[PDB]
Amino acid sequence: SLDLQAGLDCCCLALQLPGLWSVVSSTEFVTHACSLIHCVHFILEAVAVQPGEQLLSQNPKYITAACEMVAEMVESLQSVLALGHKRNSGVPAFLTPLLRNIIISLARLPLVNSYTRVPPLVWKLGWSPKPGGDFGTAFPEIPVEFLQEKEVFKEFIYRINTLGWTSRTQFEETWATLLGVLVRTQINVLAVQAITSLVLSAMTVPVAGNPA
Amino acid sequence: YTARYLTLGTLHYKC
Amino acid sequence: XDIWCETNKQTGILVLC
Amino acid sequence: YLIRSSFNWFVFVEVPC
Amino acid sequence: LKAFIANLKSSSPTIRRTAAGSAVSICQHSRRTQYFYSWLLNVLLGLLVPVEDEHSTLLILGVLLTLRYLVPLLQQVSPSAEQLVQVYELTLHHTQHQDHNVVTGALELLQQLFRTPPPELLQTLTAVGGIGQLKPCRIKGDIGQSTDDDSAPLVHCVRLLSASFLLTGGKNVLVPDRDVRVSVKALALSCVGAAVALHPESFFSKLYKVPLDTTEYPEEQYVSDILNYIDHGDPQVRGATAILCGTLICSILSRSRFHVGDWMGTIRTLTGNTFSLADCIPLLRKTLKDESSVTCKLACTAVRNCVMSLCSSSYSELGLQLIIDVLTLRNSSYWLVRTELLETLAEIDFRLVSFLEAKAENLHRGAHHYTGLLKLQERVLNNVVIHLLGDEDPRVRHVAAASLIRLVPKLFYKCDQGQADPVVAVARDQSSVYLKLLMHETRIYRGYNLLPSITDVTMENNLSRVIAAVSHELITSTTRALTFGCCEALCLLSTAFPVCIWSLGWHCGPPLCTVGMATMILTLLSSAWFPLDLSAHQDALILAGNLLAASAPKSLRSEEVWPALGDRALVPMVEQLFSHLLKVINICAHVLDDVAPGSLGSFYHLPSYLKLHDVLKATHANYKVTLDLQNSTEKFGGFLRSALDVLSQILELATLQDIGKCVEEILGYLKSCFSREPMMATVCVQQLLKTLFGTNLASQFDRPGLYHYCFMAPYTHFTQALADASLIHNHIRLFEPLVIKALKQYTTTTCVQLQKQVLDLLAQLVQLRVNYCLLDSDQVFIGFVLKQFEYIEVGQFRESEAIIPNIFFFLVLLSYERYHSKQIIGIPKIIQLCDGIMASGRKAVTHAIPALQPIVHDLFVLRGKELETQKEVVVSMLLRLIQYHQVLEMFILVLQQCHKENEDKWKRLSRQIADIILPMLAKQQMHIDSHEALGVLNTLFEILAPSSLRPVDMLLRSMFVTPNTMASVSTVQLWISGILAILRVLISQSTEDIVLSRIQELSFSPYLISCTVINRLRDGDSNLPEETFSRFLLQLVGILLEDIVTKQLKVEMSEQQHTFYCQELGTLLMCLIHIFKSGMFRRITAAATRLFRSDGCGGSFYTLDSLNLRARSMITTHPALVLLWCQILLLVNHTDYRWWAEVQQTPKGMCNREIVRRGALILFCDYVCQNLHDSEHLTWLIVNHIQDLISLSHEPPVQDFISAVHRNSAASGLFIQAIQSRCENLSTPTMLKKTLQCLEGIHLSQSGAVLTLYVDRLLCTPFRVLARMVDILACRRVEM
Amino acid sequence: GPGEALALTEAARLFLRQERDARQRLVCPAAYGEPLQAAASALGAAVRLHLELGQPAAAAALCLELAAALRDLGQPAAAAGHFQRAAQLQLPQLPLAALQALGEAASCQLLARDYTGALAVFTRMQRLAREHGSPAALGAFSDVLVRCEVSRVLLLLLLQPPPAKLLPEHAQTLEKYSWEAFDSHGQESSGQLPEELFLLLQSLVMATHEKDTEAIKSLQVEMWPLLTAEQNHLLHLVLQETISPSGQGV
Repeated sequence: SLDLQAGLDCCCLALQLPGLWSVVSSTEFVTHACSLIHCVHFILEAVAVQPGEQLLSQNPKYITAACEMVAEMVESLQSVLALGHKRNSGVPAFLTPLLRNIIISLARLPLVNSYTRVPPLVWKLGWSPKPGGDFGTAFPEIPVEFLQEKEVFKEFIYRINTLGWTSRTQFEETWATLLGVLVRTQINVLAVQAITSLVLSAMTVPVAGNPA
Repeated sequence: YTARYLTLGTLHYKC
Repeated sequence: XDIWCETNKQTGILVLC
Repeated sequence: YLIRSSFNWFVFVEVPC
Repeated sequence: LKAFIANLKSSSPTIRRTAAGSAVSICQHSRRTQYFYSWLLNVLLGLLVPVEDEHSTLLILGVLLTLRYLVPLLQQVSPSAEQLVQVYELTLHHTQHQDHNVVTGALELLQQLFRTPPPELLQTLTAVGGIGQLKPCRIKGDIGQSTDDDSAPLVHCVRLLSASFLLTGGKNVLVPDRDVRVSVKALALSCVGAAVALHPESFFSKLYKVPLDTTEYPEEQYVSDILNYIDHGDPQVRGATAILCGTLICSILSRSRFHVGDWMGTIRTLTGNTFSLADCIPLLRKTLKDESSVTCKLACTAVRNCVMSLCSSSYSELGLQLIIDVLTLRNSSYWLVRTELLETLAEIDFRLVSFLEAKAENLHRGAHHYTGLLKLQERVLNNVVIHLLGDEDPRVRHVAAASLIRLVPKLFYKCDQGQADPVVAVARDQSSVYLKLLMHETRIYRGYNLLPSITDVTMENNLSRVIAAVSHELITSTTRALTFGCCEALCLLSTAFPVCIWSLGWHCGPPLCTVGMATMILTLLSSAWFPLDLSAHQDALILAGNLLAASAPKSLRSEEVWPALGDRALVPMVEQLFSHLLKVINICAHVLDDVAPGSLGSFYHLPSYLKLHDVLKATHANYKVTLDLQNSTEKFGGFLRSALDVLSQILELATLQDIGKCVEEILGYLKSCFSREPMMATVCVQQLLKTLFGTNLASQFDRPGLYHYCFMAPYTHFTQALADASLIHNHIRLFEPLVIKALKQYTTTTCVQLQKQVLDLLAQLVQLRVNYCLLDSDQVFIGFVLKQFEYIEVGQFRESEAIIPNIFFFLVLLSYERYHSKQIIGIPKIIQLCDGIMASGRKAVTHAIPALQPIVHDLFVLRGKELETQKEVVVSMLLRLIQYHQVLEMFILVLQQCHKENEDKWKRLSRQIADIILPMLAKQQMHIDSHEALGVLNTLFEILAPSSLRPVDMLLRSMFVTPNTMASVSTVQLWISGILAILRVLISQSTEDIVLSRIQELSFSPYLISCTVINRLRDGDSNLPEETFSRFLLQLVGILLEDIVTKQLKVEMSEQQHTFYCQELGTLLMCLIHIFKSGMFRRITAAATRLFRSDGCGGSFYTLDSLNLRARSMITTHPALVLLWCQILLLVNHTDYRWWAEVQQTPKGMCNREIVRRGALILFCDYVCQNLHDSEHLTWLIVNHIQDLISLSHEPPVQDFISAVHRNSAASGLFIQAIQSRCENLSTPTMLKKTLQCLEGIHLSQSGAVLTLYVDRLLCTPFRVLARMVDILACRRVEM
Repeated sequence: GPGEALALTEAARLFLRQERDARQRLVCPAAYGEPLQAAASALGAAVRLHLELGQPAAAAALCLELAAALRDLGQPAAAAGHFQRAAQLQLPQLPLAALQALGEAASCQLLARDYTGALAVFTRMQRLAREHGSPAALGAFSDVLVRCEVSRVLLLLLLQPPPAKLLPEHAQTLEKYSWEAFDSHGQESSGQLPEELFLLLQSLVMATHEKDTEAIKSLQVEMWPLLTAEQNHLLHLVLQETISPSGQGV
């Protein structure tokens, strides 16, 4: 247990420091970033998930696997990695805050961040743009016509609040997205709460917009 | 095709 | 319906002993 | 051997052997 | 029937369906049911039997459908095998018809022929030459014929179905869906599955008996290519292929006795099949993950058919893999997949799963290297079964509650007092049925129990944990559905495990017999929403009444309200329930009378009860305008019934000062409720009389292990039994209207359950001293009851089995003294009614025996030349029925009563009974093919005067007999049952020299049941006394072993017959153990020791090696019987390693093999302790079995063996050397602990050797508690 | 009366669903708990009402619902207080329900790092389980005793109370896993625990007597499959406080 803790303390702390972050958030380190994602998902399932259960209720195929693993882990922060929740009872409490902080930080990598921001219900509605960037994974931001779906908007709000924003460009893009929902009372209330959360996220002290 | 039975006879089917 | 009705006989009374 | 310290239940002390 | 057969040619499918249904139904409800089935089968085959003539397609469909409705009624003059093979042959013919609507009708008929096979057809279709011993066609070669001699008809049938509909003759090719429709492909796959269930080797056939041309077909195709339909586009075809896998897996594991590699090896040499049993499991696994819910439901049904036989086999890991892979289906959208999972999980024995889980290592890891355990029981119990009590569908909750009750007996938990490990838990289960002893020997309401219950601790512990889990979910319930499901589950649990019997399972703490969670259930019926669900509400009332009834014999006394309650903490609970019951019964009284609402039952001022009135008014309003008179689930009647039942239960705690202010209000309610529920209202009137007359409970009060379960406890219980074998009322006028309603209702109804209750009411009224001659004004009701016997005798009174015993009890009471105006009926007349129903009616065990039981109990316990004459007439009536065990129980009573009143009458009657019984036993005329009947006969022989059995000649001439045949199981069982009954008399009431002298003076031959006699009797073709006796018993062992091993499981015998063979063998082997182990039969023991060493006198008798080949085959299937055989082998000194190295699995899984492996080593340890003068068996156990001796070192005989090793210097030296050559397997914490507990006492002359082992091997471990124990033992050895 | 109580449960659960949306489903940084303050005030009036209506088991249900909410919403200290209020209201009438509530309070004190408080709740449970469930216990109470035994031993190895706070019940529990004299084996099991788990606990308690940290590290990986995840957290804290002691400022 001290050795799981030593490896995961290092992963957690190295991703919190901007000079180590900017090494792993780069093209030269894509296979290293994919290993961090594979290893964390593997350690999490080997501890938390019994045989016959599930965690929830062109580019090399390891790249696509990394996007799916981080999206599933960011979903698990509601349920399996929510400290003291009824589905956390298989995770020992010393691994929970490390795995939370690691998962939020891995979801901010350029490699996976565009994918992870998409609510999983929009892939089920059949949205399928061709990605294109340094890694072959840069999706667009979600079309505002999907954010009229109350569930898709709550699921989008969860992901932007959980991950924060990685740049001024991303803050301005989520600002433009949320304003586009104001121009039904329930989506107005959700957008008023979402825009409040967004602007208040600029007030976080060491690094603005980084919840980790 | 041809079959044979005990209580029925020997019978023929058109292949 | 019953046989008391059907044969025009009165029904009984209960008493101890 | 070791023996229990009398001043603390969790502490043990050596005795000559 | 002629009027409906005429419609079987109609163009309308509806007219044909009405005709087919009406025809079989008229036969089914006729008097001569078997004659009319034969007549209908004559007409139906007559309509098609000149098969060369082209018949109308409409008539073919009408006749095939009528046969399909008829064949379940043939499952049981009578239908003959020749007539039944004509149905089968005619079915095979119509599968080749041009019109595939006739092919559908023929495959549907064939599916009923295989789902419910008539027994003569079943024997024929599985026998090795069975029939031969009496758009266009796709068949492109020789598939054999139905009349062949070389193979069973089902081999041809599976080839025909396969070649017509599934296989082209070309390897791995599916037949097009345009050539044969998917409905026909699904029917054909399922007909093959139903054939494979009867005869598995039909699946392994090469499709064609002679090859097709080798230019078009370069490889031969096997029938097993039908498993390629698992990847087909249609859901029902994939699912039917998964069902085929499940049936195939199950059947191979039943037809082989889990000896799969031997059976598959034979089939592989005959056929050339490279196919494996393991190949089916990935087909089940992929189909549980199907995209279609209908395929998924069928893959779940396939796992329900094979999971437990996989767990019992050499493929038991694949059994665990299937249990894991079904758990994901708890999350299914389809309710029929959820209920199939719940029914699947309810089949699983978690003791066997716990054994398999403990042996598994890598299986705990799954696909993803998981850390921790599978915890399958905890996940099934909590995450599936109790989780689905919260399901929004009531149908899933109902199934989950039933599945939970089936699971309580099957749960395993660590640290249980009754079973320390799951191998002991499985062993005690398997021993419990086959080693059951042969033994025998004002009414309180249900849910009360005054006597000490002697409950099983393991079952109380399992129940305690289940009730705690269901009560936790009820407390923390955030959803209405989960509250309802937990109340249904607790209500049903309180029925299947009554609270008054299982008081420690139901203990939450409150009275420190129990009241469980009664306050928690009472909170629900005061809440604002829960009372308005009538199903959950009636479940709460039943559960509340059961929990408050279970306090009684510790809560009863001897304050002014509820005086009988001494535990005054329960009075609030009882007053709450009782006032609730009177309010809800008054709501029903208002709704049934249509009187609008506006003192304990008064409710017009309570909003919660006014809502309940409007729910119940609405439920009754739908009943008023409908006519479903058989519907048992009608919620108003169901609710009212449960309220009257729970009121009837709580009235056992009441006395006249509780009810006396209140009875006229209750009778007013019952007067309104009577027309809707007359029977439960009559039960309430009876309890309300028991409270007025002081006749109710409130007014009439004042370490075990494998050696233990497999041998020592059965043996001790048997030997002890053989040793014991040698020894104010002005209120009555309030009830008058309701009694007159009950009397009137008896004369109009046909409900035998109402009539039974009105007779119980009148019987209670004459016991309570009511004047019958004023109640029945002119003998009108008794006249009507006597008129009912005319219809009961002639067989015109439908369910008369239920009414007979209550009429006879009522007539017996009404005969007493010369009370009232005159004696209404006499015992001479009651005897004439009973001899009337006995003369020529239907079966004695349902008609004449229930009539006798009241009369015998009165005249011999409770009721002088007229009386003694009538008693002698009852004995002549009993002797006319003596073949039935229920009248042997009546003879036990008359013998026990005459033994106390007059010994010379008891001697005379006991001689008269023994002189009738022993000829009947000799001729198999006694109905003793049952464990209960054999136990009753065993008890009668203890209760007869011992002078009746005194010269043993009559016992010997009844025992040393052959049956008329050995071709039928019923005959063999009756014969062996009579022998076991007589053998028990000889070994308990007589002595060896008495029996052996009378055997020699009557010249019995050992050749009485030689192998030549046995073999001819199986075809149906009807010098010391100790050697004669030992040959007879040792031949019966071979007969039982052959019938248990060889006889096919469902074809040749019933499941009840299979267990009775095993119970007969268990009884026989327990006798042989008492003969050889007691020392009281020394000549018979010496003779048996000679016989077990002999050749078979040539071919004349079973040899020891042939008896062992059958007993070795039973290891995988009957481990409790095999351990009794091991015990006999040691008692006759058979110590050859050709047996012992096999049963002990000596080196050079299956749970039943482990039970035999451990039990055999324990029994061999118990032998060598009696043989310490012999060195070889001491050495052999140590050298070959050191690990097993250490693991089993807690069993008393193995403990005694280890203490014998400590007393011997050379043996202690070998023990250390054997530990030194296995210490790497002993390094586990529990095994190192057991090893050091063995080494502590090792012999003083070996102290340098054991000390060398400590420092070299055992002192260096992370287990500090053990390294300290090694240090201490090592210090003691240097001090020594 | 019961209808007013029902309506207050629904009106409390409304604010509590509203709190769960903001806190758990949206993870809103601006989610200061105005709905939670409204839910706790609503149930405060409703618990007063159910206790004036004299039905403690119906007040304890509200306390369990609020305790579970405060735990899910990341406030385990406030949850542990409401679980102990539920337990106290159940205990005169439903001893198993009270043990279940105290078990959740002990889990909440462990989440809140209140290990001396968790130790005291497990001791209260092990007493009540012997008092109502009995020396062999009935199966439901036996599973509670087995939890309390293993949890108390690891908490006592973590905290190591001075002679002033080694209560008779702590000393009595620990001596089963310990040696009385220089030639004693240590005590044999009463059959409370599986033999393998009992031998590993005795080995752990003995490895902490003789300061064998390599043995504690070996016993930590060996016990991992046998423990609940909560107990694996306790055993992690024993190995952590063994290698890096708290209270030194380093």
